[PDB]
Amino acid sequence: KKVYTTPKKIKHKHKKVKLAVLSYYKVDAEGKVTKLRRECSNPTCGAGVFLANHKDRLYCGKCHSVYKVNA
Amino acid sequence: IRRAAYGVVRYVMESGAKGCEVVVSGKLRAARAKAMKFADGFLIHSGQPVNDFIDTATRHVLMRQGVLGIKVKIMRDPAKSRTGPKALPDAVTIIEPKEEEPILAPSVKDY
Amino acid sequence: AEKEAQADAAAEIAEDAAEAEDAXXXXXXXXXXXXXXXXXXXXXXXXXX
RNA sequence: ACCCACUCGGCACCUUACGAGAAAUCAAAGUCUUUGGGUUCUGGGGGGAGUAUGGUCGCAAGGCUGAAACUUAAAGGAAUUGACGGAAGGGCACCACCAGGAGUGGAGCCUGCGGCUUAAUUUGACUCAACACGGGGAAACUCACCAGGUCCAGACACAAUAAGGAUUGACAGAUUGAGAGCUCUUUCUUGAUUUUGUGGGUGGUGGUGCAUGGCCGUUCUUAGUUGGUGGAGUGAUUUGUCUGCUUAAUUGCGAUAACGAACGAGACCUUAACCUACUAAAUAGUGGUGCUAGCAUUUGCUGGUUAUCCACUUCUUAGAGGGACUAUCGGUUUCAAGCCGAUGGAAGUUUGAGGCAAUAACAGGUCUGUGAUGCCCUUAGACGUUCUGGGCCGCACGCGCGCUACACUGACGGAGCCAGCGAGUCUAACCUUGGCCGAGAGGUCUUGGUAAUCUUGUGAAACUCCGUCGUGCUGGGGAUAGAGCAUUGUAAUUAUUGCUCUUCAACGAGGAAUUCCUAGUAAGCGCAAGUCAUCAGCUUGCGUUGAUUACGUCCCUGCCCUUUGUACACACC
Ligand SMILES: [Mg+2]
Ligand SMILES: [Mg+2]
Ligand SMILES: [Mg+2]
Ligand SMILES: [Mg+2]
Ligand SMILES: [Mg+2]
Ligand SMILES: [Mg+2]
Ligand SMILES: [Mg+2]
Ligand SMILES: [Mg+2]
Ligand SMILES: [Mg+2]
Ligand SMILES: [Mg+2]
Ligand SMILES: [Mg+2]
Ligand SMILES: [Mg+2]
Ligand SMILES: [Mg+2]
Ligand SMILES: [Mg+2]
Ligand SMILES: [Mg+2]
Ligand SMILES: [Mg+2]
Ligand SMILES: [Mg+2]
Ligand SMILES: [Mg+2]
Ligand SMILES: [Mg+2]
Ligand SMILES: [Mg+2]
Ligand SMILES: [Mg+2]
Ligand SMILES: [Mg+2]
Ligand SMILES: [Mg+2]
Ligand SMILES: [Mg+2]
Ligand SMILES: [Zn+2]
Repeated sequence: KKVYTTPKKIKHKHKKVKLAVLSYYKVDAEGKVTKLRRECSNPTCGAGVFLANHKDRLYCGKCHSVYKVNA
Repeated sequence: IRRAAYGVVRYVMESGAKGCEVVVSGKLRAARAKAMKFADGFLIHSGQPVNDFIDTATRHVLMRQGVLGIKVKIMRDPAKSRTGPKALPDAVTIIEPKEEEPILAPSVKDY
Repeated sequence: AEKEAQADAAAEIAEDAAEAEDAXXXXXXXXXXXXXXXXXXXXXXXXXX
């Protein structure tokens, strides 16, 4: 046939980061727990799931994308 | 290879067939292709009595070195036909006459 | 070859004449999901703020 | 000089085979394992090699004598069957000719092939037997090619990572052809399904048809293949299976050390021709009758009316039978198979045309039909797969299949107006009548049909009739091109197709060559089906109109058969 060409730069995939993540909660002294990162009002998301904090943005990932809620 | 096909023909024939034909085509153990007819008895190849009296099957047998065709042909006895014609269109039978004891000047019977 | 081929048809007659004479777990499936449908099998509560 | 008989001794031939031989053959090549009349000579696998060496003869060329080392499993003889011949004798055939027909070859375009061009212009096939062939009419798909973008649909085993998360997804942004979280930014979500690594799979229109199956093409528009009892030979083998004659035919007659058979040809099957005989039919059709229209009227003539009734089966349909066997007679011939003529017959060229078709062969074609397949290749920056766009169509030009013409046996305009093979919509949008609107293409509202019921009597085309043009590249011819309107489709630009207007090319019958064809055939003519969303200048079938000329031969070409040669048999590649 021919076999290769490549003006270089091969593509990568993704890392799923690292993130020891859920420290995001808070406990006063013994024991009251105040949540952080407001949760989602979709009845599909059972208030366990939270939102992501960007510019303009609070975003549900449990909805794979769905429903921009902005505060 | 012959043990197989020569046995098949000997079972087909002892099953009361009118004739049988077996063809193996392919490659056994060599690089080149070969083929062997294996036949005993009577087969007809032409026209309509084909569709009536001969039963044909091909089979692909897949082996380490390649693939062989199997081709079988059985001529069923037209005498036993059950539902269908009882012989080939060739068959012309003449019914045999009687030895006669003639003469015996005329007279007559009465009842 | 022919002699061993003949004897093969002899063994194919043996098997042929011989075989011509010769010699519960119940409970189902959709019923077991109905029988185990007696529940105490779940949990639900959520949805504030 | 001749004739006839006998006898010696010659040169040979003929027939025999008791006999001999591996055979071919042999009155010796016989009287030989039942081995001895007398005598001379030569040979002891092939090659080395009649070479070296010595002797000897010769003017010489050379003659006589004449080794070994080494190498090697055959070399060789006769006969058999094949295959092949640029040997000879017979045949068969419109893929051969004869007599002729319609042509192709010239032109324009359609189309395949080469070539060139190209990012790619995917590929197979190259005499008959590659080139409107791969059912190959590719806008996406198809698709294999090219420019780029995703995806794993990487089974399974062990191992590594890791519930403090093995892994998945994503809004907006950036980015991208793109409303691909491709990637990146940001920080949610996901829960042991994946990931990473080896091993092993897997897919592939990647390679190999010269590794195979299967299918197909070709030999073959051919007539060949085999076995029983007998005959010949040690034997492989032969005869049967053949000079002639006949046939489309190893089809037969006949000749006969062969007799009598089987496969293949034939029979058989399918279709078109014939049935006032058989059984029937509101999904076919006729007459009578009502109901009824028009013209005439003396009754008449010409229609309307899926059931208002009666009867029929000629026509149409398809069941069962019938029918032809070259019959009758006569010519011709081994008075044989047959051939020819005439009468009759629906039918007498295998009745016409097809289907099926033995043994064998080819490195024919096909891995690009297949989830048939061996081996090789590749397997995540994929030759897997999908997605966007292009490309198979690219044009100095060579080849082939074709379509339309060069006109007056014609174009055009009115008008008459006649087929056959088909095919059509369920979990869907197929075949379309009719009514409107539109110059047309079309649009639009309804309608029958899963169909002998509706489209459809497919009112097809050539063709017939009455006019216009009047031989002038003319109103023959319609390429090229501009402009607009429609349809299919997500998409029409490189213009899918259709309409309207205009533009009005070449071509004034085609060199050398070469194809196809003998009766409802050739040719002229359309139609339906295949493909198909749209596209036939193609193909498979169909009917319409309907000839001229053979009914012979071997000149050409082709192949089949004998005889013959062979040192070929992996068979003249
Ligand atoms: Mg036949
Ligand atoms: Mg001629
Ligand atoms: Mg000519
Ligand atoms: Mg090739
Ligand atoms: Mg594409
Ligand atoms: Mg992703
Ligand atoms: Mg591997
Ligand atoms: Mg591997
Ligand atoms: Mg081949
Ligand atoms: Mg012919
Ligand atoms: Mg005879
Ligand atoms: Mg036969
Ligand atoms: Mg009738
Ligand atoms: Mg007559
Ligand atoms: Mg080849
Ligand atoms: Mg392959
Ligand atoms: Mg092409
Ligand atoms: Mg006209
Ligand atoms: Mg003009
Ligand atoms: Mg014109
Ligand atoms: Mg259609
Ligand atoms: Mg069509
Ligand atoms: Mg085609
Ligand atoms: Mg010979
Ligand atoms: Zn949510």
